[PDB]
Amino acid sequence: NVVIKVCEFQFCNDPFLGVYYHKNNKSWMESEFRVYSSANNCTFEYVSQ
Amino acid sequence: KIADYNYKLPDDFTGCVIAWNSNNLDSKVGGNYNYLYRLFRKSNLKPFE
Amino acid sequence: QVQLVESGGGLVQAGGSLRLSCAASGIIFGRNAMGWYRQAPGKERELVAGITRRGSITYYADSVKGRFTISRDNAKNTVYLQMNSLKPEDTAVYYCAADPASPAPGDYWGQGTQVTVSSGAGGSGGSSGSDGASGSRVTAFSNMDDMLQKAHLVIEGTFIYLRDSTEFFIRVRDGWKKLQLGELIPIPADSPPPPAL
Amino acid sequence: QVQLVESGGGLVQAGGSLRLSCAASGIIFGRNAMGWYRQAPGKERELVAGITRRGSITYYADSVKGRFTISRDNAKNTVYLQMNSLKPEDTAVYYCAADPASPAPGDYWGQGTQVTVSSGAGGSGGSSGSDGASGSRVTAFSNMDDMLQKAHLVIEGTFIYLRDSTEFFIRVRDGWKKLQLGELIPIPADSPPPPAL
Amino acid sequence: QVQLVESGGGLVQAGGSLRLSCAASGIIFGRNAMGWYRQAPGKERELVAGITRRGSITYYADSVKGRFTISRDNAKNTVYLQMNSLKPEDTAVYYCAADPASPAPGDYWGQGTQVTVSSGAGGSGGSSGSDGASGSRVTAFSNMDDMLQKAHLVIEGTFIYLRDSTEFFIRVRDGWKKLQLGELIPIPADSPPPPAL
Repeated sequence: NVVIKVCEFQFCNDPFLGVYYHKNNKSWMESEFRVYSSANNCTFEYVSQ
Repeated sequence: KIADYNYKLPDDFTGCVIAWNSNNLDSKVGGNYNYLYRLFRKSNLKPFE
Repeated sequence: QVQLVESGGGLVQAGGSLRLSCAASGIIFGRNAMGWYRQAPGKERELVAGITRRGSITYYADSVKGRFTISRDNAKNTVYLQMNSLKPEDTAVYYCAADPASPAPGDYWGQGTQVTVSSGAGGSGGSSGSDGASGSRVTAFSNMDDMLQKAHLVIEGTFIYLRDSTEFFIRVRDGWKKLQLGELIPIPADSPPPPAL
Repeated sequence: QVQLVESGGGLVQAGGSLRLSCAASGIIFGRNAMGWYRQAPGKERELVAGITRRGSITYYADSVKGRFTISRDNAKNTVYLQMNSLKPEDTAVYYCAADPASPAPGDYWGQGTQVTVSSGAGGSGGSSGSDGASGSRVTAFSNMDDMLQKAHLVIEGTFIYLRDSTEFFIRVRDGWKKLQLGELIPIPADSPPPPAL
Repeated sequence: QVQLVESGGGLVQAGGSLRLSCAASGIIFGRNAMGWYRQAPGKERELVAGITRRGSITYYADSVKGRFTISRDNAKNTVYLQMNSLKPEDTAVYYCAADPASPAPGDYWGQGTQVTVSSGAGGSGGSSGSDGASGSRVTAFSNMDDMLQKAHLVIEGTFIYLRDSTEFFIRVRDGWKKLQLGELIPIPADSPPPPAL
């Protein structure tokens, strides 16, 4: 299911989860926000999951 | 300063704007900093960035 | 019209009577008759009873949800709303507004008062505590916390009430000052009838 | 236009001279002419006299039978208004003004002052309409009686302007906050000092 | 927009830094941050420098350089404006405001501040950038010395606040009230409890 969320996210040439769902995930309705520079404040108007 | 940007009240709007005269409730508008959009741009300006 | 001030209410049992007090702008308060409007689906924005300007002809909507009295005295009038023979269905948040008026939630012509025709609950704890109505003066906030915690976008010189403290204060350089009181006169709708001057 | 302070006038016999007293408003003070208006409760405001600045050139209307004289000081500005050769027919309520003006009770110049010529009594005759006996006792307060009695007939929270003291009083949530007393500093029409401020 | 609140400025030396503080309306406060506009009789009004929210990255024109830094602390929700590596060419009247828009020459934003670098050509209270707007109800004057102007015209019944000295007056009939305000209550730090009513 489609998660549309706005906060300070990251993606790079070495993702931390970006490994093909053979043996990983196959569902995760949570965003990747384990790695962030911090001291931000996630706030939203509307999100959906 | 706001008529000229983003949302005005277009004819194709799905909603009502209700305003009335009350002197109740002040401040707490300047708490936004996770909502900012461009003035000068070279990369265009998409509504409500 | 917006800007109703409600009082009275509280925890009452069925039957008996309950009188509500109010204050409002002259477009409402000064009317010889004001009625009942309330919010809470099942009896929603219904005016079901009232009484004449003079005489004692009491009327009601064929729903028979009581026969209430509009207390008025054609001798410097203000209106008090007297409800008689309260039924369980008369539990709601009430506005004290003129008869054709329709105060309702979505914009809130004041915050109303709670009438509970049973024990417990009440207007945020027994109907004795906080919760103001609206401003009057050029700007006002509600509670001490309303101001104190996020009134820093307030520009010097702004004249502001706290009508949940009755505080009269002015934004001055990096803080506030109080006016407080120089003289105290009792609350409106005290005894409008004998000063018939 | 609103506010002009008049005094002087009184009972004279035909002939002589009569002067008015006035703390002359910019409405009329700064005009090329400041002379007279007059009215009677039988007839609406009429032009009486005006003047051309500098010189001996005055004009007066047939609204009066007098030969009234206006003089001005063109440095440390003040206007000398003196009536001359008053006839019985000149009995009227006087105001200071030029020929043109925008009078109205909404553009009140207060009460003015009554001039009577060979009446041998005070009063305001030559009537067709009313001006009653003025009085006091009004929703937009004009007395202390009002401050106490009618304070109860208004909404909680408003600034009340007392037009007979030009003071603001404040009705607040669950009481009153009277403003403190102070200094009585008299009003000139004008005085040289402003460019040094 | 207008009636901006500023602190800091005066005489500094070339090099170093100068940190200014400002608070303002949501219109200014909520935008990128607050940067600088400056003008001097020998310098055209220009937008100096700005920021796209806190980071290492800030921007400035090549008409006026300087690796100026703009930041917001959380201890007090204000905006700190820091100018680094100042030169005598930086002596100007400054206004601390957000980069979009610009003060009109037919308007005046807040009081401003004067900054002079290695001279002393500014930082003179009573002049431009130390003479401007702040809040009021009906009118305001900068001082008693200024307020006097109402004693040099027939004019009364004015709700007066001395926006630049935080003092409370009423201009009443032949006088001014000189009204008491109580103690200064300092502005606290931001914390979110208000939607708790």
